[PDB]
Amino acid sequence: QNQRIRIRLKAFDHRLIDQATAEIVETAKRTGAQVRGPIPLPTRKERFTVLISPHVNDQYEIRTHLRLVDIVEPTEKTVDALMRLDLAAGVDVQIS
Amino acid sequence: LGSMDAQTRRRERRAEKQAQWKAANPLLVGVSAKPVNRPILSLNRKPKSRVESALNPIDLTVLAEYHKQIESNLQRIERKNQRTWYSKPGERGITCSGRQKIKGKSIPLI
Amino acid sequence: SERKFFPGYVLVQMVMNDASWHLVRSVPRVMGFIGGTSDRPAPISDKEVDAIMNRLQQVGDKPRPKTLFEPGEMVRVNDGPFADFNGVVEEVDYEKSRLKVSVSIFGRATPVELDFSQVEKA
Amino acid sequence: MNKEILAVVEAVSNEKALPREKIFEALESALATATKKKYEQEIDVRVQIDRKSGDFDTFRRWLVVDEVTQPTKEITLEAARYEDESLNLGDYVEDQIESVTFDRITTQTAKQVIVQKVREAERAMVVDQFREHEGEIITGVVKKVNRDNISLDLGNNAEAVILREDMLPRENFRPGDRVRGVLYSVRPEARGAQLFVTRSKPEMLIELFRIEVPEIGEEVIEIKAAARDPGSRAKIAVKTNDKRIDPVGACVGMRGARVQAVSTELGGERIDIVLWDDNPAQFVINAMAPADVASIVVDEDKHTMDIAVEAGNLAQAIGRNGQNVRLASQLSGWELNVMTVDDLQAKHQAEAHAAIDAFTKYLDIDEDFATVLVEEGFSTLEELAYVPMKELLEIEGLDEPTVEALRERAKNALATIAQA
Amino acid sequence: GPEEITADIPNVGEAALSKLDESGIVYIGAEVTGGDILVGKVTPKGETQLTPEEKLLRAIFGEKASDVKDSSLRVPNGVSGTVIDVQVFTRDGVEKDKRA
Amino acid sequence: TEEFDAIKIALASPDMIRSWSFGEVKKPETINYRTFKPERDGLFCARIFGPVKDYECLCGKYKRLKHRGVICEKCGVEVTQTKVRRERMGHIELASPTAHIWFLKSLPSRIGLLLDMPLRDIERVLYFESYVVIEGGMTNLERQQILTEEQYLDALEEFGDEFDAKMGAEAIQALLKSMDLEQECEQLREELNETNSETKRKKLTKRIKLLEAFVQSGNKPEWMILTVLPVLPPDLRPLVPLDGGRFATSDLNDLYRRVINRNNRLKRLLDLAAPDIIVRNEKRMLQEAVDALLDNGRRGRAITGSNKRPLKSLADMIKGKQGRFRQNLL
RNA sequence: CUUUAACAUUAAGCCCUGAAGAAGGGCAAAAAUAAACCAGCGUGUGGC
Ligand SMILES: [Zn+2]
Repeated sequence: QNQRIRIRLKAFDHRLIDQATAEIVETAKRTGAQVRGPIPLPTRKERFTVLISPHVNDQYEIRTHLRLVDIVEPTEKTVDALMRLDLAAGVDVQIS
Repeated sequence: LGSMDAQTRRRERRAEKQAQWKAANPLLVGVSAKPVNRPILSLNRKPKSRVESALNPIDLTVLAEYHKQIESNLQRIERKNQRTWYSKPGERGITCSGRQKIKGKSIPLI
Repeated sequence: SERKFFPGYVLVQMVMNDASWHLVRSVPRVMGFIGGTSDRPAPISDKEVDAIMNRLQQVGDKPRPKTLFEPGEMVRVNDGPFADFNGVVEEVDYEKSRLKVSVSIFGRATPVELDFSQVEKA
Repeated sequence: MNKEILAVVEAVSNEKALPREKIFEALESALATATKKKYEQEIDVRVQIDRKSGDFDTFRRWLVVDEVTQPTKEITLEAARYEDESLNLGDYVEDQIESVTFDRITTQTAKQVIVQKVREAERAMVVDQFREHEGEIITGVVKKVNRDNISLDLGNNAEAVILREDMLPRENFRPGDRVRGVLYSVRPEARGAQLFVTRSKPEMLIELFRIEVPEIGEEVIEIKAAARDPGSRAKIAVKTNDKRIDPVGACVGMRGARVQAVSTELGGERIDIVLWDDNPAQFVINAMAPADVASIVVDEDKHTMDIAVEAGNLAQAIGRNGQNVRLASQLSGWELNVMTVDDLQAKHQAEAHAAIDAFTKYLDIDEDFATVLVEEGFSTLEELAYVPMKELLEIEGLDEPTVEALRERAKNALATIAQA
Repeated sequence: GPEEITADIPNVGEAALSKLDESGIVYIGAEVTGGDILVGKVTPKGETQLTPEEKLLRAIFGEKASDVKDSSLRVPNGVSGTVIDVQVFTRDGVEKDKRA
Repeated sequence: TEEFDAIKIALASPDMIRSWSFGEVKKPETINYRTFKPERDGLFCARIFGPVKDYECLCGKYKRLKHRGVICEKCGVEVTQTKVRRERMGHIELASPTAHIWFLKSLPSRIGLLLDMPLRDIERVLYFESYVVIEGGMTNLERQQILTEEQYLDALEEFGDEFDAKMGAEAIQALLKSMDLEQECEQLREELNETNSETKRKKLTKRIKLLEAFVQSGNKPEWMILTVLPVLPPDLRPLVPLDGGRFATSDLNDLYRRVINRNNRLKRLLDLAAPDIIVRNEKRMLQEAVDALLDNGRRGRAITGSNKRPLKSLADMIKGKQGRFRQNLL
């Protein structure tokens, strides 16, 4: 069943990704197995510029966090729910 | 700041027409779509969870079993009928003959 | 299916003396030779016999069934939870035998370690 | 007799989860149709077929009633005494066994009754699928890509259809693409397409804002109105209940990072997330978010909302074909007129001159009273006779018979216009 | 569907069915003329059904008869006479009708 | 039509045939008869010729009189009356060009009288036994000189890229339009004014009257060789409804099936770079098959199973005591 | 560091007709083609 399962989890907004993490914990606990994580990462800022006109003579810090989910004993219902769910637009649910 | 529409500059080309005609006249009466013919369907979606649809998708397995049952029963009946109606006679041949003949009629053509 | 390459023609090795003629014509299902003239059939040319022996040399596989695979090709996956889904491979580890395929799910690349038998080369 | 019917039953013998006694009830209802009203007038029949032995029991009965009419089906109180009070007026229970007669037309209509029962069973199965799946976000892999529609297998051997008008005009998918859609329509009785899926209706946008932002589902932000023109422009109205949360600032989100992802779903379609207001004019002022609104004159009796725009802000407010402000009309529910400076000045002078001409022509009055009626704010003749007298008796220089004569002239003018 | 030798023929009167028995065949010795029915044969006529389930029920329950086109052997025009002999030949496999 | 004067006749151009037809037959199978719908792109069809029933798509979509003109897309069939089934031609695009059988074997040989070449030579050119020379140029050989394989091989030794020598129907087709028409007329008129021998003047007056009539018409020497062969509207050669099972075939349908099978096999052999002997044999088979279709009498060969009679070709539907002049039009 | 961050939306044309941002078209560019309901032909024989 490819039992060695790695998940990294990106977070721009912490509330939306905590909601998605609670949904992952729910859809992992309602199928039989037990889930581990997140063990979160500290503040990893980004280097992203804006499209603004230059001055003739915004944002700089993007607080992104990472979360870790390890699965070692899955079921077929667990991976089915991981292949029959829906998510919010713009966030990553990448099962590494 | 684009304003790169053909109909906009064509209306601006005929601005003298809408300047001459709209002297003590209204400008436009254009109705839009109304929310009466739109079901909002927003009574309750809190038990309509995404993970609960993940554990429980829709199902028509019983439909496939029923359709396979209909196909198998019909195939058995039609195989039996095409087995005992187009059989092969043995060592002697067709023991009768068809003899069918069709005559003519007097058919008018109004 | 298995198609005959030439419908209703037989290629035959000969030396063409008249005994060979009446040997072939005394075979119960044989219509006459197809040559430039009667009493002397024309032999087929040499580039054509090289081209007809070359057109039976395409049935040789293994290499490359599954064990030699390139990175950066959008292929499919048929095993695991990613069964029958498309994705772009990132690198090909021939030593570890683990393809790092980013399956394009929800319009998003999801990388996963898979096998050569667990993917479909498309 | 019983061998053919038992062969039909064993032929239609489905699984134990599927109804098999309703098949008995449907075929005996067909027999009761071909035997009760046969062929014109006028008897009664009961028929019951067991499942174990497969032997029909056709009790040809008559309805127990003591009514002075319908003598063709009546049983008096003496057989009710023989029953020892287990039957009353309306039931029919007795035991005259009649053999089941056949015909071409009876077998034909029995076939019709059973195949309509099977179509109603298909309808029941589709409704049983539809109760859990009234409307959801589906995520399916395409089976066939036809020239008019594509189908989706949503697990456990099901199918859903979506045509080209429900999609975006530039969607051309491939086998192996998890596409997402909304079930919106169903026709279980129809043999053809029974599960209609869309991607270009604004209920998809409602579901996107429900999945994306949690507090809308948590009864904090109220989305009431929405409108779209797919790929180009859309508007949606939000309203907070908790004053602690900005509704527009959260539904837009940080840097617009949420709705831009929704713009990923719709392909660049500019979605104006605006604030809902109870006043419709102030709501339309709030609704033109990349635009500016000067003043709105609302006359719902004439079904008009005249919107004044500032100079220079005409092209960004109107846009393409006047559609988005029309979408704002679809966001408001009322007819929002297109906003233009000189055109609305011409329309206001048109309304003023039409009011002056109607007051000086159809009322038979002087100039000063018509000047008062123009300067009050009454541009039509409808608010002069149906208005209460508390606003007309306060007019100085006019006593009661004069204003009664003026109301009589106004009612006569309305009767003249209504009969013109 | 197959064809029947039944006495059930639509669009005809009762009087033309009088010389027939209930099995669908005229009696030995009934003096018939030109035009009357000798042997009543009927054919199925759909035309467009196309249902993969209705045809299962029609082939068993529906008499093998849904809509009927008349194909009865009738007497040719002009000829008359007296029916002196009838023969019935049944394929091995179909049960014999009672007149056979 | 009505109100028409004199009947006009001439040869038929390939572009005239494409102006006639309404589709290209590709499949040699008539009908499936599992269900009795006609097979698409067969000898019978519905998208090619017309509707099977009256005012109905073959798919069975539009069945109402107020939908006339708009075709279906389920079947591609224009909703029209079945009289259209009697009147629309068809065409077949041949793989190889093909000699007409009448103009070869009317016996005054039109090809032979035109090219000043005996008939038996042209016959053993068309049935793939020789070569002709088409503009040999700086060559010992002349134009109308014919060879065998051995003279062709020795010429390939000698003038290996000088002469242009082909064989089969394409070679005759090359010789026909390579010839002018005005120059032959004026040269032979001057030669007849420079001739007193009688039989030479007989043959040359025949040849110049042929050429003058051929130029005063509209047509051309390319058109005696077929490239696109037309087929008859399929109500005019109907398939015989038997009683029990299969349908009885006509003669024309068997001949068209044989021609289309041969044409498809030759087209596939050209698709796979076949050796030269097999494509020569296959072109000879196709030429013989069209000669069997147009007039079965010159090669009395096409006989069917269980009835060893000659099948009725198209020319047998006109002559005799049963063709359309003596039988049905008088 | 003293009591939860966020205003976004930059893309699809040109021209003609038309009371308009009601509607009808062409051109620079392209993935892709259930139902209420009138009614013969080929052999033989024989005859003239
Ligand atoms: Zn069609």
